[PDB]
Formats: sequence, C-alpha cells, structure tokens
Amino acid sequence: MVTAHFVLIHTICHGAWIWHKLKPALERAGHKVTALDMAASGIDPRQIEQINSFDEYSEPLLTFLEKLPQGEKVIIVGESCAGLNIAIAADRYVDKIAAGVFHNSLLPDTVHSPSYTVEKLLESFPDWRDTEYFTFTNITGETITTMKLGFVLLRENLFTKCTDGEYELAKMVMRPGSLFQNVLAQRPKFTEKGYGSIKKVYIWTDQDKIFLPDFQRWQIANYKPDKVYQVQGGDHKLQLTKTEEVAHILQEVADAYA
Amino acid sequence: MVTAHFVLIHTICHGAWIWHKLKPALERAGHKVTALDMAASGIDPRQIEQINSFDEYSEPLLTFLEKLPQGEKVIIVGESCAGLNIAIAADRYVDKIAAGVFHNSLLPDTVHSPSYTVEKLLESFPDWRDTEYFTFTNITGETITTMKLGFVLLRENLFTKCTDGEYELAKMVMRPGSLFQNVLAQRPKFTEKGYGSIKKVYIWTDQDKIFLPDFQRWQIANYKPDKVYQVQGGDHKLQLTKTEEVAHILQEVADAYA
Repeated sequence: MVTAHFVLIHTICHGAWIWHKLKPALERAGHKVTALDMAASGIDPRQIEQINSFDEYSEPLLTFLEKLPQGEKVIIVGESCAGLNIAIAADRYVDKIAAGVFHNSLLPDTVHSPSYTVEKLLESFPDWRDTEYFTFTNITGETITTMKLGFVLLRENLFTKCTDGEYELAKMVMRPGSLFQNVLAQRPKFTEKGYGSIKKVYIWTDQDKIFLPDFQRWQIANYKPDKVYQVQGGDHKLQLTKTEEVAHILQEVADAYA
Repeated sequence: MVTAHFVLIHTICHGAWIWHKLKPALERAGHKVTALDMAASGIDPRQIEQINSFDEYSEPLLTFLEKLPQGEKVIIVGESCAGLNIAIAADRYVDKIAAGVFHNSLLPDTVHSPSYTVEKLLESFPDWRDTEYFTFTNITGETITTMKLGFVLLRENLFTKCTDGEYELAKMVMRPGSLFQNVLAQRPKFTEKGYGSIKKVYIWTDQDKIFLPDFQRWQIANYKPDKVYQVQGGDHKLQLTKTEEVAHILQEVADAYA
C-alpha cells in the first residue's frame, strides 16, 4: 500500500469544510492531506466580485502547487465543478500531478471549449430551484453570473442522503459562487501536453440527484477515463455519505498512480 | 411543553457552524432556531481589523434583535465568551429576550466592569499554548489584541472529546478573533433593567479543559444564576459531544421561560 499526498478541492460555493470527514479518513491510512479553500470560498477572505475568471478562482490551488517541493506529486480530487480546477492546474503543473480524481464532477476534454461540460450540465439539469442569481461586472466588462444555492436544492439535490447535521453545516457556511461560464467559453481549450496527459479516475453514483446518470454516462463516453468506479447508493456528496468507500477508492488510486 | 425561538451565539474565532448538530436537534422538538455569525467570524464578510469593540463585534446579533417584530421573544444561548454578547444585547433589547443561557460561558455581572470575567478567566487559564497573538490599532487609537487559536489548544482544550470530523471542521473554519479586553475595561457597566433582569441559566461540565471547574464555580458564586445544570462528562463543546443532553435541557428552559 502506497501512501500519497491528496489535494482536495471543493466545488463553487462550498469550501474546504465539505471534506471535513474524508480528510481524517485518508490520514488514518497514513496519507498526507491538503484541503484548500478556493478564492471567495470557505474562509478565504476574498468576495466573488473581486474574482474575474475561473483561473483566478483557482489561485489557491496553483499557488499551492508552485510551492510544492520538487519530485513531489499530488493526487488532486475535485467534486462537481472542481473538475475545471483540475484541468486549469494540469495545464500549469503537469509535472506535479500523479492523477486527477473526478468526484461526481465535471470532466472537461481538450477537443471542445472549456465551457463545454458546463453547457451539457445545464442542459441535463436546467432548473436550479430556489437558487438565486446576481451579476457584477468583471475587470474587462464581462457580466459574471453569481449564485446563492437554494436551501431546497441543497437539501434534495446535493445533500439528498446526508445527515441533518451535515445539511445544517452546509447552510451555515455556503457562500456565493460562479461558473464564469461565458469567460470559460472564450478561454483557450485545455491542452493535450498538460491536462490531456494526466491520469484521470472518475468516481460516481447513479443515485446523484444533481449530476444525473444520463449526464454522467455521457461524460464517461465523451472522454474515456483511465478508471471508472461506481459507488452504490449514497448521494452527490459521496465524501459525506460514502466516506470510507471513497477512502478505499482513493487508496486504489494511490496504489495505481503513486 | 413550550416551543421557543433560540438564538445561538458562537464564541470568538468560531462562527454559526459550531451549532450544526444542536440546531437540528432543537428543531426536531419544534423550536425555531437562528444561528448567527458575529462580525469577522464564520462567513461574515468582515475581517477583525475593522472591528473596534466587543459591541461592534455584536452587530449582527444587535441588528437581528433590532429587526424582530414587536411581540416576539428569543432565548439567547451563548458559548464561552459569548456571555458578553448576551449581556450587550440584553441591555439594548431586554423586551425581546425571554432568557439567556450560558453554555460553558463567561457570565458577566452588573457590579464590576464588563472585563471582570475575562480577567478572571485569564488568571485561571493564562497559558493558551500554540495560540498566536497579533495587534492592530482601532479607529480611536487603542491597541487591539487578536488571536489565531492554536491547533493543539483546539485538539486538547476546546475539542477534547470531539470526533475527528468535528475537530477537522474546526481547523477548516476557525478565524482570527479578539476579546477586546482593554476596551471592555473602559466600557460602562451592564444595567440592572436590561442584562440584570433577564433569566439566566448556566450550563457546564467539570471535564471542560479550558473553562476549568474552579473558574466556572467561581462564576456561579459571584453572580447567582436562576438555574444551574451540570452535564456529566463531555468537553468544552457540549453542543457537539453532548448534543442531545443540551437539547433536552434547552427544552426545560423553554418550559420555564416560555
């Protein structure tokens, strides 16, 4: 059994806290874990109106990767939209990445536009329920749509099978976030030399009520991962409903990719 | 059997998230709960360097009370230093407050300075271990001392008996905080017609590794509460390690004080 350094990356609106159970589980098995707040997330001091793109939003992951002592690789694990952080980071630091794990998450490709998987998600799941929307204007004049996720969305669609304790936590710390979709739509594609070349492991459940099965199979068919692990039951937040399951999958990820 | 509106107030450095287990436990009995972040705490947008006194730090509680419609009463439950928030609020809004519950908490009086209980706490527990200290100057020239609580202190003194998931949570969302002690020491005394007149319930455990047995007993004798509940075992954070027991006691506070 390899021991590895996981870097855990939350989805927009969330923060390092989503990982509060998975992190000590990986550590009991002797792994090093880093759970990072992205910009304007968790207890990051920035607000979302000071952030101009998904690449800026990824700053804390990139900064973290820049300081990582040479020879060291990490396994980056991303939930939901954090798939985009993984692609951004692999195009800047391919050298330092053993593998990217996609945890009910967007799976960008290199053929299409980075906003491609976002587009397909919003076709798959177009009704965000009691979610509220807002806009501000970025550094070069783009209208950025932000969101405060709805509590009924949170209950039923992301945290479907979670504990009340965990659902209540999530309402206590959820923050505004953005897909920066229209800025993604204008961004150079992810590259083959960087993102294209890292190992990619995909983890999901068919019980997910926001990243739906037809969408998630579509992702797997669109850009074939190296490994696909399907967890039975649970919900979108497998790191909360299937913590040990995920800890064991991640061990197999460390076993195959170091 | 009475249902109440509980208003849950975390201590400094923390945020509303500390009540994530107690809130749904209370809601299960039919109580309404509100859990608020104080300034510069939890996910509040401010940093501590813009906060000039413990009263300013109290703004979101005060604003919340200010906005309550007439005829509506709350029970404020406060942990550690939040005893001061209770006093501050009760002097401003005695008419919206059914009781104040002190949860391993500073219990101010009306007859010494508002800093008295903080001074006595610091005599009792002068050494805060790996805790870091910083300073800034407030708008009126005072030196404010702030702190980042040490992880060892969090592990062993605050979250002694808590779960690995809860402890990890704390590390993930803990923020800088301040007692505003020098400012408290220049502050007018709490009034009899406000703070002085509310019902006060004091809840504690002798296994608390930071508010120690002698300090707490001393509080109890210096300013006699209406009721004293002693929970067996647990640790400093009873709303986490003894959640159901605290929910049960809170029901009775609601029964007495309506």
